[PDB]
Amino acid sequence: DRLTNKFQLALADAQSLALGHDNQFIEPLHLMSALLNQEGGSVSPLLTSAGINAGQLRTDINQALNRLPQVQPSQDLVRVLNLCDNVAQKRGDNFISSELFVLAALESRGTVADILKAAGATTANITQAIEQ
Repeated sequence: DRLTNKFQLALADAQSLALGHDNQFIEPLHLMSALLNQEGGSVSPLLTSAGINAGQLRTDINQALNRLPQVQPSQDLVRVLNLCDNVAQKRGDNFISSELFVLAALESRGTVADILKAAGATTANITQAIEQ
């Protein structure tokens, strides 16, 4: 799609994570976990730059993943990805990058947004990190 190759690869990993954890749906949480674990990925350094502890974030995200029902993208994920698209359009980006997911997730309510807020993420410090 309009997604960067790195973002597409993280999505594939998110699917593997959902499968490996016996979850029926790939949730924004799965995508986030994948992005946090992506060597050379943009998400971890973006968070560190925004003043958010990426290490503790993956722990809280893993805790949330551990709470999901066990038994394929969820509508939650489709929704957040749609906002990523809109955000890329508003910022004038040619493609949808991983950093936008952090911003879109923060503005999409639900568990991931709650975790990000508690971790110190705000539309302001994430947007600043993105522009930087």
